[PDB]
Amino acid sequence: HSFSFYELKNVTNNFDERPISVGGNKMGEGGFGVVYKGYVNNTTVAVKKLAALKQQFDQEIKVMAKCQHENLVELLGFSLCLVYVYMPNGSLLDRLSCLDGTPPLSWHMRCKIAQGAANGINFLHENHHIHRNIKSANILLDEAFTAKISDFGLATVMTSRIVGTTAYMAPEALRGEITPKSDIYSFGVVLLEIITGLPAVDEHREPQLLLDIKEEIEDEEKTIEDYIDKKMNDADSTSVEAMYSVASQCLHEKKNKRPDIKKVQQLLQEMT
Amino acid sequence: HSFSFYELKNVTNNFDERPISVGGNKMGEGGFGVVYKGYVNNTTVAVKKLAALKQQFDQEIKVMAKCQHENLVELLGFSSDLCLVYVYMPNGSLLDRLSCLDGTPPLSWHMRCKIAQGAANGINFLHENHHIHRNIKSANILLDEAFTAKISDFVMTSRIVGTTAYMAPEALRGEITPKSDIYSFGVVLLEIITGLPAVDEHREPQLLLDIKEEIEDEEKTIEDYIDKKMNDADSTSVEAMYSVASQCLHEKKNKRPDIKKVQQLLQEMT
Repeated sequence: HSFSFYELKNVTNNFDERPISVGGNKMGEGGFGVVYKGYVNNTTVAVKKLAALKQQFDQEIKVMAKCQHENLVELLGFSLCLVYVYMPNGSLLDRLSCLDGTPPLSWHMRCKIAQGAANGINFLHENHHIHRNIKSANILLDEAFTAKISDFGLATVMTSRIVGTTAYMAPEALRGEITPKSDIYSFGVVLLEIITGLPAVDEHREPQLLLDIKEEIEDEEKTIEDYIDKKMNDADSTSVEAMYSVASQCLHEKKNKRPDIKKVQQLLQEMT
Repeated sequence: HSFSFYELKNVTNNFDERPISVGGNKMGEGGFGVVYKGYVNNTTVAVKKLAALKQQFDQEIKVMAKCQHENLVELLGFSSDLCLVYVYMPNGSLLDRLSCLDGTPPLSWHMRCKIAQGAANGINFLHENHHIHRNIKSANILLDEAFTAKISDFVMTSRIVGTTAYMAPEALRGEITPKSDIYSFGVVLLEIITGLPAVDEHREPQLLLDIKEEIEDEEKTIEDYIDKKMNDADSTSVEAMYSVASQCLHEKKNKRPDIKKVQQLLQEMT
């Protein structure tokens, strides 16, 4: 679908730069532009106005055209601007950290979100795309807390342009390779966030990278039990250990030793 | 020791920016400056003129005053009118010698082993004095007239720019630690074995450290990669050094040996 630039301008209050916290329309910065909350028809939408180009714009639509799935953020249209289905519950990162005082997600709900995110990655890989920025801040949650993968801004093959969020990036990705195996790795870090409720990096924490508690648990210096988010009351040890096992396998340093997204799906389905 | 800026200017030919190989005095660019060949007082010297602070100029002179060792490049003095003066290493870098730059003969296997040892010693001295080098690579390993190894020059969405070829994964993430120095040294051992450069944009694989995966997966053997420009490499000792290299190149920083263990394994090897 195609929107008028006039409409977008106004339904977002001329791109009001103030945070929604204050009553403005500014929802975030990312995906190479700024994201404003807007109202089209009687439905709320997310409006990205591009900033640091046109290649990025055409490319983002080309990838959106092939990839629509239940667990991916649906591109509604365009206008220079882009328009998405609005997800009222924000990022998985926000919810895990209970930002703004929202209630901690239950284990059952966390499990659903992990299955959802994985089905949406499985759809990307089936259709031969790579996301390259799988991280909890890019997993959105709609009104039902369905996982919706977002910010397709970055979606043997090498690249001179190495990019991603380094706390989530696989070692071959860090070196510049481009392969679906790296998405799996990043998803491993996302699972660790879900199990623990801890951010992927914490300057003031030992270890600073969440992905490093994997070694701590292998060397038996720690246990999964030690790291399980305490902000829930329904997380039985069997299914928690089941999900940690998946995370562990995603986090293998040798890309070929990693599960493909489909056995990731199978393992999280078996989890419940 | 301390120098005159103009005597330094004089003996470097007005700091002739042209490279040595066409008759200038520029040897390289590094350590936040340009390095020139100079001569004075019956001493050939290397001069690094800092370019765009003085705390840092005085901060290295601290580091250098402490760290004097047979396998570290020695600081001879300084000028503040900004220049650091070093001992000149007439056989240039390990990289140059591995690549037989300018027609120089290949280094034998036996010599390569000595150099590997010498570098591990210099790295050991650094880590014992709680120093992270951050830039172990074969172009930073100089060779003196006797081919003694002299070590020298010591998270939202983003893109990396750092020279991936030598850097460990945790270092690319931003961690700063001596276990990274070890990983880089592993790449250097692979250079010593293969004669190959760490990265080659027109090679499969581009990064040298990837042959470790090729070998583990039994798609290749370390023999297939042995520098053919040697006639004294016995497979037993080569396989020994390769094993040291493989361990340094461990993907998780805590499974790698510390520099003391690298010294031992390298010693047993001869």
